[PDB]
Amino acid sequence: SDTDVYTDSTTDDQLHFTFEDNTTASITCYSSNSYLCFANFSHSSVSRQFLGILPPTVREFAFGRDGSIFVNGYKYFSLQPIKSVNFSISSVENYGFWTIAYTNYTDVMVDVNGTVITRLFYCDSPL
Amino acid sequence: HEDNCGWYNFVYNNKVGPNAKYSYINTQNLNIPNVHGVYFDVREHNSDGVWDQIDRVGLLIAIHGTSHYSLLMVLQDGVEASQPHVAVKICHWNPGNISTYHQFDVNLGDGGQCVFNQRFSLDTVLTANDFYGFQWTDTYVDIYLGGTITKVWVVNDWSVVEASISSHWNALNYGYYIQFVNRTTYYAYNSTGGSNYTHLQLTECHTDYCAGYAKNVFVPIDGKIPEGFSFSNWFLLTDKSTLVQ
Amino acid sequence: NFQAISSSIAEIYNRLEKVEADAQVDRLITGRLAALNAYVAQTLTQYAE
Amino acid sequence: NRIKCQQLKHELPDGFYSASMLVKKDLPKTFVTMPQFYNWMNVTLHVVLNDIEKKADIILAGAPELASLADIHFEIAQANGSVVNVTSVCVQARQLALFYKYTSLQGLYTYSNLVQLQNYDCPFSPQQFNNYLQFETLCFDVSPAVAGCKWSLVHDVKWRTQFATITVSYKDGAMITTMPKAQLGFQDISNIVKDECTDYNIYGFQGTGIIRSTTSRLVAGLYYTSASGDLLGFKISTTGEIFT
Amino acid sequence: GCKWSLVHDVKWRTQFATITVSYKDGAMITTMPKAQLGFQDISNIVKDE
Amino acid sequence: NDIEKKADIILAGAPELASLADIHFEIAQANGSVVNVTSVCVQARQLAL
Ligand SMILES: *[C@@H]1O[C@H](CO)[C@@H](O[C@@H]2O[C@H](CO)[C@@H](O[C@@H]3O[C@H](CO[C@H]4O[C@H](CO)[C@@H](O)[C@H](O)[C@@H]4O)[C@@H](O)[C@H](O)[C@@H]3O)[C@H](O)[C@H]2NC(C)=O)[C@H](O)[C@H]1NC(C)=O
Ligand SMILES: *[C@@H]1O[C@H](CO)[C@@H](O[C@@H]2O[C@H](CO)[C@@H](O[C@@H]3O[C@H](CO[C@H]4O[C@H](CO)[C@@H](O)[C@H](O)[C@@H]4O)[C@@H](O)[C@H](O)[C@@H]3O)[C@H](O)[C@H]2NC(C)=O)[C@H](O)[C@H]1NC(C)=O
Ligand SMILES: *[C@@H]1O[C@H](CO)[C@@H](O[C@@H]2O[C@H](CO)[C@@H](O[C@@H]3O[C@H](CO)[C@@H](O)[C@H](O)[C@@H]3O)[C@H](O)[C@H]2NC(C)=O)[C@H](O)[C@H]1NC(C)=O
Ligand SMILES: *[C@@H]1O[C@H](CO)[C@@H](O[C@@H]2O[C@H](CO)[C@@H](O)[C@H](O)[C@H]2NC(C)=O)[C@H](O)[C@H]1NC(C)=O
Ligand SMILES: *[C@@H]1O[C@H](CO)[C@@H](O[C@@H]2O[C@H](CO)[C@@H](O)[C@H](O)[C@H]2NC(C)=O)[C@H](O)[C@H]1NC(C)=O
Ligand SMILES: *[C@@H]1O[C@H](CO)[C@@H](O[C@@H]2O[C@H](CO)[C@@H](O)[C@H](O)[C@H]2NC(C)=O)[C@H](O)[C@H]1NC(C)=O
Ligand SMILES: *[C@@H]1O[C@H](CO)[C@@H](O)[C@H](O)[C@H]1NC(C)=O
Ligand SMILES: *[C@@H]1O[C@H](CO)[C@@H](O)[C@H](O)[C@H]1NC(C)=O
Ligand SMILES: *[C@@H]1O[C@H](CO)[C@@H](O)[C@H](O)[C@H]1NC(C)=O
Ligand SMILES: *[C@@H]1O[C@H](CO)[C@@H](O)[C@H](O)[C@H]1NC(C)=O
Ligand SMILES: *[C@@H]1O[C@H](CO)[C@@H](O)[C@H](O)[C@H]1NC(C)=O
Ligand SMILES: *[C@@H]1O[C@H](CO)[C@@H](O)[C@H](O)[C@H]1NC(C)=O
Ligand SMILES: *[C@@H]1O[C@H](CO)[C@@H](O)[C@H](O)[C@H]1NC(C)=O
Repeated sequence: SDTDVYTDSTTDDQLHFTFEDNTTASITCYSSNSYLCFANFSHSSVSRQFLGILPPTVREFAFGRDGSIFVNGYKYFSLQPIKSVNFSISSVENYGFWTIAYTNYTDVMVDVNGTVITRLFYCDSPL
Repeated sequence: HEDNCGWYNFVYNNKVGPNAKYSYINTQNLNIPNVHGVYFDVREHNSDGVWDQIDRVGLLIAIHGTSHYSLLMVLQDGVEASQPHVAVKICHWNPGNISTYHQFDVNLGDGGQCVFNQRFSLDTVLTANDFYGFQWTDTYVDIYLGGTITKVWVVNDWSVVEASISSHWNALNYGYYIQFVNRTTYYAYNSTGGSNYTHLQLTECHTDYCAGYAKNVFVPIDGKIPEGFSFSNWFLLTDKSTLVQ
Repeated sequence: NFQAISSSIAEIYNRLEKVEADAQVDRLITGRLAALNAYVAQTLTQYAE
Repeated sequence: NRIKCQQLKHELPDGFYSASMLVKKDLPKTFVTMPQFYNWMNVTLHVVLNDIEKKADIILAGAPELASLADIHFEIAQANGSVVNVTSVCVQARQLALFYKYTSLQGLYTYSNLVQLQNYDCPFSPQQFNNYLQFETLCFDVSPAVAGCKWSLVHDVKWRTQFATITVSYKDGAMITTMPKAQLGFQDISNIVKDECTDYNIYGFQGTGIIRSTTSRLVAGLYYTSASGDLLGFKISTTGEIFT
Repeated sequence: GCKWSLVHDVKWRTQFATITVSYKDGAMITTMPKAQLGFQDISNIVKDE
Repeated sequence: NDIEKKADIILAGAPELASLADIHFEIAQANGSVVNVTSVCVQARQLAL
């Protein structure tokens, strides 16, 4: 929910994908706070396709390989098999760091209380 | 300069800070002051510094690399008025230089390549000295005006800051500090329960990656998130419906 | 959905007409009525025990 | 008396009897989906029957004989002025509606020669199709093409002999949503109706109930189900408020 | 019999024409993936694992 | 067929690809090359698709 100015005048991306076999998608966003976000499936911004509205308090992006784009948990829209991600975004804290994980699927238990994860537990040992 | 850093403790770090939390703040900021009345402060470095002034005299800062051809520059005036206001512009000019001594509402160039403009209200709420500077990295321009931090994404090929005071006073004194930062300093915020200096316990660090210990960074010891960890930012990923309990 | 379209009844009446939606919702009724008798007989086990 | 009719007894023993009320008949509708820029189509099915060679003995006509007198086409409406006819449109847009309009050539709109649609295999009848149904893909056809499920097309509404099917091809999804009455202009779909018993259609979930507004914020997905697949709450996307 | 579909856009699966197959269950016809030729015996009993 | 409809085949409608379609079963003869048919129906013992 970093809401700043985007004075590109270069038709910038703010999020750029590379699909399998050299195909480019480039999505951008704005604000109103709702999130107007459009797309391009081209080399330049030849048109615009309306994705949706992201809710005002975004605090997790998630890019699956097949094309899933999770936001806050929910799957908002699918896409193509992703090869690489070219990104430029920030956060409203100016304090510490983010985390960008590289992650595999694994069966676990979760503790949910008020729709947020309380305590995680793994399933790897036979016990 | 303990009190002056102690004033820097109060006003500058009251930008954002929530309660009961500590982090590892790294912003290229002050270490040792400078007072300058040369009125053409042509200095070339690698990031901005911060100025400081209480009296009612207009200011002007210009930020550029070399004189480019489409790479936009920064223009800014801090002028005293009924309310002391400040306008920042992002545009471009070939002609001119700041040996000026005029009045400066909007006075440097009508560049035909201009995209960003905003007239900010400087919050002169405190009677003590309050700091106002800027920062850029490579694509990423910072504003520290008044009560917030605002970000501009353009491009930064920037190494020449131009600062000047445009008035010929005969003989006046100015309580007036301005620095120019070309460094990579680090700090360590605290605010555990309140050390009552004002609310916190600062710590500058010497070299690298100090006792700040941001809880977001962990060590994936087995491929496994460590137990006893705030999941304020990790979610259950699904597509059908979320849980509640 | 006991061999029917969907597991909610108001979904069924907003796709089909009443002359043919009744056959689909009939499998919901007889399926769910058996689900009560599975519960009731388990309960009367415990009341007598 | 409703307790007595549920008890099959003219006299009840005194005690506790679970009773409720028949709810209502007319309820104001309510339809909430993810906001999208409107792109609404208007395709109509149009059947014209030749009645100029076979004046008043069309009720004696055999089944393939009406196929020569048939005229089946999809009048897809252009947004410029008039309409265009095709054989098998298959939709790429976001909102659409199927309308039906049969015309005899010489005022023959009596019971003994009609045409009306008939659900034969599809899990949705054609006269319910303009409700808020949700698909991923949807493509129509009039020929014996690629088989999805097929709709019938009957002549005598007493003696329902068939001409030719309208097969549809589809799979479930959320990109295509049917609309009955062309919500144009708005880049937001609406009619949250609060504090009364409504009929909702929320993100594909469906049913009747009372919707309120609350002051509690959950950082999660769109909606919140029970253990039985019923709606308990949902989040508007354009703002942050959630409903119950 | 039953029919297989044949789709164009693997995002937007519009169909051309089906490949219907006709069949009934039995043991005279067995599909093989990789053409076991030459042998008059089919094999690969794999023991103790 | 991609020779009349260079790079706008993604805008082609559903029956339009049916004219550009070419569906056949290349049944392999055991002598050398392959033969194309429209609808083979197998009499042999092992086969693969
Ligand atoms: C997390 O999950 C990922 C799955 O999405 C895991 O990625 C898999 O990683 C394994 C090991 O690197 C890959 O398997 C290897 O693939 C190479 C190349 O494959 C080709 O050749 C093999 C036969 O040699 C053939 O079976 C394949 O079909 C290809 O023809 C092989 O040389 C290796 O022998 C081995 O098969 C998986 O392919 C890969 N997933 C995919 C489909 O890319 C990742 O390892 C996981 N990380 C964890 C659990 O730590
Ligand atoms: C979906 O598309 C349908 C096909 O066009 C739409 O039906 C059209 O609705 C408009 C509403 O304005 C009609 O225009 C009116 O026509 C009547 C007289 O109708 C008769 O004469 C016209 C002469 O042009 C003829 O075209 C008709 O077929 C009738 O013979 C006028 O009295 C009104 O003032 C007005 O002009 C169209 O006539 C009508 N077309 C057809 C073929 O029915 C339908 O509204 C669309 N639905 C939507 C957008 O939800
Ligand atoms: C950006 O900042 C860095 C360091 O903060 C600049 O380094 C400057 O480096 C020179 C050495 O090349 C330092 O000068 C030294 O000065 C002493 C005193 O006369 C002299 O005895 C040594 O032999 C040497 O000359 C200089 O102090 C240091 N300056 C600063 C700003 O700390 C770097 O030059 C800066 N970027 C610029 C302006 O190019
Ligand atoms: C985790 O769940 C428990 C159980 O619902 C929550 O405990 C409730 O907390 C509120 C405020 O602290 C009290 O008013 C309730 O009475 C508590 N419930 C019970 C049964 O005593 C707890 O708040 C949840 N944790 C969260 C939301 O962070
Ligand atoms: C504008 O004028 C100032 C002041 O004359 C120039 O600043 C000088 O820059 C040179 C080269 O970097 C230094 O050696 C001098 O010490 C600076 N100050 C003075 C007083 O000369 C500045 O370069 C000029 N900018 C132009 C002409 O574009
Ligand atoms: C900030 O200062 C506080 C004390 O004013 C530190 O709190 C102590 O932290 C250590 C571990 O680092 C604990 O063992 C002590 O019990 C804490 N004291 C209290 C008051 O409980 C705090 O750690 C400092 N900041 C950080 C994160 O190092
Ligand atoms: C580019 O795409 C082609 C096919 O689209 C692929 O074979 C190749 O690996 C891609 N990457 C390159 C050339 O780096
Ligand atoms: C992707 O990132 C690389 C490295 O930052 C950059 O050179 C390239 O231009 C980017 N691609 C885009 C913006 O399409
Ligand atoms: C710290 O001391 C100051 C006195 O200047 C007091 O106002 C403040 O409330 C104290 N904070 C705590 C947490 O006790
Ligand atoms: C709409 O445009 C089509 C051509 O694309 C034209 O044939 C038709 O007459 C137009 N209709 C009106 C009334 O504008
Ligand atoms: C549309 O109607 C015209 C006029 O009768 C007819 O000639 C044409 O064949 C029709 N087109 C289709 C695709 O049915
Ligand atoms: C196989 O035999 C057929 C005739 O039965 C002949 O047409 C074909 O060319 C032969 N192929 C080879 C390569 O022997
Ligand atoms: C086999 O291919 C030839 C060459 O294109 C063609 O002429 C012939 O019609 C095909 N036969 C069948 C049965 O498809």
